Amino acid sequence: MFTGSIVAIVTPMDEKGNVCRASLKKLIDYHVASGTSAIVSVGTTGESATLNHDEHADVVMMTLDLADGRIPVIAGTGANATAEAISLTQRFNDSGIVGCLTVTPYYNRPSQEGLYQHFKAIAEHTDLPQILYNVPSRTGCDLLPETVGRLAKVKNIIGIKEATGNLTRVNQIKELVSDDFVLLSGDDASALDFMQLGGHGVISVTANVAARDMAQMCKLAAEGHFAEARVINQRLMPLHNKLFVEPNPIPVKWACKELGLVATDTLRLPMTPITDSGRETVRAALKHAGLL
Amino acid sequence: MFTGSIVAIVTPMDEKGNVCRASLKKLIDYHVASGTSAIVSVGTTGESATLNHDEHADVVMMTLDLADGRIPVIAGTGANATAEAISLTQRFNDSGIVGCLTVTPYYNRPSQEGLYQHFKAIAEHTDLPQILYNVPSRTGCDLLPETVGRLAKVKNIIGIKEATGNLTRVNQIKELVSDDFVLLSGDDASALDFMQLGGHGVISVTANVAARDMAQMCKLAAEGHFAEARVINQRLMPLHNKLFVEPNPIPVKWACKELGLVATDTLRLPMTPITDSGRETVRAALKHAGLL
Amino acid sequence: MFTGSIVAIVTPMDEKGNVCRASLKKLIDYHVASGTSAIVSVGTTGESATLNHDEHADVVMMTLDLADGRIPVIAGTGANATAEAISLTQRFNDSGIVGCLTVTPYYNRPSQEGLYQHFKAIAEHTDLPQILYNVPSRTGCDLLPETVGRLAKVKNIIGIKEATGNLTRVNQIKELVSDDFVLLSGDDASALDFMQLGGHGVISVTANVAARDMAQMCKLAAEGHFAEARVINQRLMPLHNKLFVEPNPIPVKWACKELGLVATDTLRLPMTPITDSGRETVRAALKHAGLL
Amino acid sequence: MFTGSIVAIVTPMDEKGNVCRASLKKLIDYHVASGTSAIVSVGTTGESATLNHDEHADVVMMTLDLADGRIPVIAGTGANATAEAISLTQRFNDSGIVGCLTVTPYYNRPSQEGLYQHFKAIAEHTDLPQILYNVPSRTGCDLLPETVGRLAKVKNIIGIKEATGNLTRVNQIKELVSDDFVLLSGDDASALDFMQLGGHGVISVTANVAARDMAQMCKLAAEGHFAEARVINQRLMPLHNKLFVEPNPIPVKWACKELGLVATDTLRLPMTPITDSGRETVRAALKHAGLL
Ligand SMILES: [Cl-]
Ligand SMILES: [Cl-]
Ligand SMILES: [Cl-]
Ligand SMILES: [Cl-]
Ligand SMILES: [K+]
Ligand SMILES: [K+]
Ligand SMILES: [K+]
Ligand SMILES: [K+]
Repeated sequence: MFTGSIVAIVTPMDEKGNVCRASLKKLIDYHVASGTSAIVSVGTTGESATLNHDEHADVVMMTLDLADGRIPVIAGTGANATAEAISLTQRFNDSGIVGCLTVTPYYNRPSQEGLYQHFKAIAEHTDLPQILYNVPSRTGCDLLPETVGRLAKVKNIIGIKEATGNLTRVNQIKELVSDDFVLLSGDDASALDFMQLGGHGVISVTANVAARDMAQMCKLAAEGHFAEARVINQRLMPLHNKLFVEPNPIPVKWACKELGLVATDTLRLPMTPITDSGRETVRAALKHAGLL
Repeated sequence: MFTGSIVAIVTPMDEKGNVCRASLKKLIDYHVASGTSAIVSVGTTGESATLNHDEHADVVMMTLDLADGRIPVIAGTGANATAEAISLTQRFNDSGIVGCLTVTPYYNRPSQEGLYQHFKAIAEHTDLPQILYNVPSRTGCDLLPETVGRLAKVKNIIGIKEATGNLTRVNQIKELVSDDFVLLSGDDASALDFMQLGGHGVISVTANVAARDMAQMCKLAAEGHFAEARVINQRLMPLHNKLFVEPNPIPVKWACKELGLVATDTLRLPMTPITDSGRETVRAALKHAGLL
Repeated sequence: MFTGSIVAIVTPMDEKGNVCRASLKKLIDYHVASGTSAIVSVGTTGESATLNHDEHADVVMMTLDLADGRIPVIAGTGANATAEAISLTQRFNDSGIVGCLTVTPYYNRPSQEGLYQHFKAIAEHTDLPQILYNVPSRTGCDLLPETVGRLAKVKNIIGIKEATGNLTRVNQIKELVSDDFVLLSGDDASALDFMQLGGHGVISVTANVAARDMAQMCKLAAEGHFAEARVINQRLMPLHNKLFVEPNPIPVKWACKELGLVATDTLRLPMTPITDSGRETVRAALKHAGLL
Repeated sequence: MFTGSIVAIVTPMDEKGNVCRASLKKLIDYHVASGTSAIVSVGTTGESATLNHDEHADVVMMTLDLADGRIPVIAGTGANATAEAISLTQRFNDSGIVGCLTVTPYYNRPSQEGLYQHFKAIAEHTDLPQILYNVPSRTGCDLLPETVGRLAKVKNIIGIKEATGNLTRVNQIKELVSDDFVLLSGDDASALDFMQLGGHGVISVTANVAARDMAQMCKLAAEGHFAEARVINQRLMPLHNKLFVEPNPIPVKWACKELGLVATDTLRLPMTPITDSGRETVRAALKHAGLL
């Protein structure tokens, strides 16, 4: 729902760069079988950047259909113009998605006041639960804990994807928000740490190819079995890192193809095909995880 | 014109956030009279982020119409999806613009190879001159001199707006490109330095309100009269800094409103109104520049 | 010993800038009464930088005497020349100190191999237990986990003071070292987090003025009572931050004087007296902690 | 001489790590013949870090003796304790050195006010010219232009070695100081740029092995012949970079040994011998410079 291992799912494409429905179906069955808690549809790893809003919606709706109620679906709804964020969100109103993942505006570098006004207006135009998303390395913008606390007072703003990799944020935010506000890691390599500090789960790239291990790792973590969870983490750590050897989702799409989870590893420009060195790097990491 | 003082022009809005033609006319007249070399239309300072492509196109066409041939117009054409950059570029084919200013894809953090393919594909599908645009603080990625060198070999790719503020970039780029490739500062505070090291001009925010001083400073710099230019630069430096006291273009729109150049300082969310503290800072900088 | 709240104790000085024995005695009695686990003598907060090695040794020996076996004493032994680090360490051989805190060489920015050779030679010239100390913001040098793992294989290298504030180091180092290798925070503001991740204690500036709260906080943490510990942490957090409002130990020495723990707040150049604004800032933080 | 090419000279050692007089003589003769403007003795590249003050003094006196009046000598006199900087400075009173190069206190991270008091006290207690030295990557602190301006009003404080590599500093400083205050690069890779913006010379590592080319480059720069200088700079750029492939002065000592300028490339710990990979990198850079 908004806890445990949530997959930031690739948008599998055919060689023309359009969504491949057979491959998407395969992935969703895989996550259902693997115990993945929920799917984020057309977020960062889903190539929101290169899909238009029509194409984006189509993929979300298709993911919802294919999930067929077996697994919750969260739509990516980020936009750097507030009007566009509202319009995108409105597409999914009364759709069946259980919530939205909405990133700080990118490029235009708003103030903390701008962020507040952005997310508040968005939340006001929907009944859907909103998960905030902070990823300064991609946006040029850093949603600080104090502002998270402001926004957590809005009824349908109910969690955050914290992708800074700065573990001090977990308790800075937690102390400012209510106990049911959800704290999700957006950084695979630090996600178990994030959970040990009081985080509730992760929105994961790694889970695309190691869904069963990730679900188990998060379950152990939630049970306070951190040492057991670390064993899994150590097995996956090469993948947490090397899935970013080239820009995400170049590595993870290749990985999915190699594992036979998708038909092709095709991306849209300006993402380009994985290099030979990248292939070998990712293959090694998959081997280390025992997936190959 | 791709040398000298080039204004990164505001998109003046009425209170509803729609383009104010009368204000835009006033600004264009001001720049024609003040010796500005060219206008960048719907660039960063022009709120490209919050105008849709159709609104974007309208503002460029209006700017051309109002310019009435008296000052060259460069269109902002950046997009983080290569297909979308190409598509936007096509709207301006035979429009009368003299070239395009195209930013590195934002948010998705492409590799240098991806940047190369991005910009190459765009240049391929137009006859218009292309000015590359590097601004890592906004985008999350950094177009490096090596790649600029590769791209400069494309007939159509004629220069760069270098907005890092990292002055070593000037001669790293210059040595990799031909003598006609144009090097333009995208950082007002370091732009005179940038010119002194070999740069050809500036795509300027400060020029929105200090057009004549900017024009003279850039001509003096082009003539090698750096001490003379620097005296002007010193009176402008508070403005170069404090126009970013709050996110651009909030301070510069307020300044234009205060001088009577535009009718309102309205922006679109996630930009919010200037704070009182911001007004005082900006006002003092206007006064140091001799503008109030 | 090497667990719980370890104070990075100020070197209290008279108005001439020499160690004040009465004030030192008062502090040591205070830490004995407060339940502080151990004292680091002439570390960072002890002004190792401005004491010569004779003066440094004198303070260590005086601290040892005054402690009179009631509380363990760790000597600061850092030097950026390996020969000097050995010579300093040798002063304390068979002294009564229970171990040494030895920082990465500062200024000369050694390789990971240089760090390895530095700490290994030092450890080879003593039977004293060695605590490594990483504080890149002061040294220009970052001792990475992998190198920590190398050095942990040396018999008398038994722990690390990790002052990066980067919480990911806790588990990166822990997985590479044996279960009795000690992990101590060197960053008050993140120290409870550091302990929640598996750290064993903190070498603390805050403990100079809030020794009882710090000892209790670390005890709760060690017992797994993290929520109770956080309550104390929140009470101290203003102090964790504001004790660095001006360069350490300017704030904490003023604080000690204000609390009547020391006779004067005198420092050696280039440390200078606390500013009026700094006073008011620290006073507020002490009030928030309920110490004033 | 405080303009032109100033060499940051190595302290050549025998295998025991003691100063090699015969090697030092050879280096000084080389610099006299090659047109170097002056020698910095026991600066950063001279292993000030690992020589004690008495060894430090000996090397300066030997350098003066060997120079025999044929080239000016500046002594490195930095210390992180103000009393110790003054004390070291006194050793060189009436020695024959032409001035001192004094770094911002390292490790203890003083305030700007502390820097001001530090440098003011030092200048006060000598008649020797003082050159301030800013290198935040080594020290943990940053002497800002405002404070440089304050200090430049001291009769005795005559210039700065600016080693940030941040080229905006040149004119920020220049506008705050008199026209006779000397601005010297401390970053070989950006030194020609630094000179082109108004700098007067460079305190150079590269000059240890490319003395004549460095001398000519700096004279051309001083005459405003930047294109001519830049051609030399381009052949030297691999060296400007790869002399820092491993910590300075490891690469430059190896290079001096390879050219036969010094008898051994021995250093003192925590500096360690060059790696094989480092040798190959440095050798290629020597060959690109035409030196092998
Ligand atoms: Cl996502
Ligand atoms: Cl622009
Ligand atoms: Cl300490
Ligand atoms: Cl030097
Ligand atoms: K809420
Ligand atoms: K071209
Ligand atoms: K050990
Ligand atoms: K002076």
